[PDB]
Amino acid sequence: ARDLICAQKFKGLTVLPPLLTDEMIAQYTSALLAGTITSGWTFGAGPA
Amino acid sequence: ITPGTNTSNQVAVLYQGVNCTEVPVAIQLTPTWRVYSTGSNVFQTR
Ligand SMILES: *[C@@H]1O[C@H](CO)[C@@H](O)[C@H](O)[C@H]1NC(C)=O
Repeated sequence: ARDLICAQKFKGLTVLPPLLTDEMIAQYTSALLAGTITSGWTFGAGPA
Repeated sequence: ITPGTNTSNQVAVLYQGVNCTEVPVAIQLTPTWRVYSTGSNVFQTR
């Protein structure tokens, strides 16, 4: 079926992967939740 | 990928969207741009 992705890869249209993977992005959110739950707003202003 | 001309002349070359194994310069467009068959260890990234 060739899907559409490498149908588009032919004729020279390519998608560059994002610099940050999905896992690390989720890791960033997890850290934000931990700071909010355990430290409230303090971690944003300075030391948690 | 270059550290900077002032810092050094060594360079790193990334071939986008290809396996290292099937299509290296070891076996090609830009032939003078060879960087040898194995200039260093080849690393297959996403
Ligand atoms: C081509 O690259 C993919 C992803 O890097 C890899 O899983 C696959 O094994 C490579 N092809 C071969 C024949 O190894």
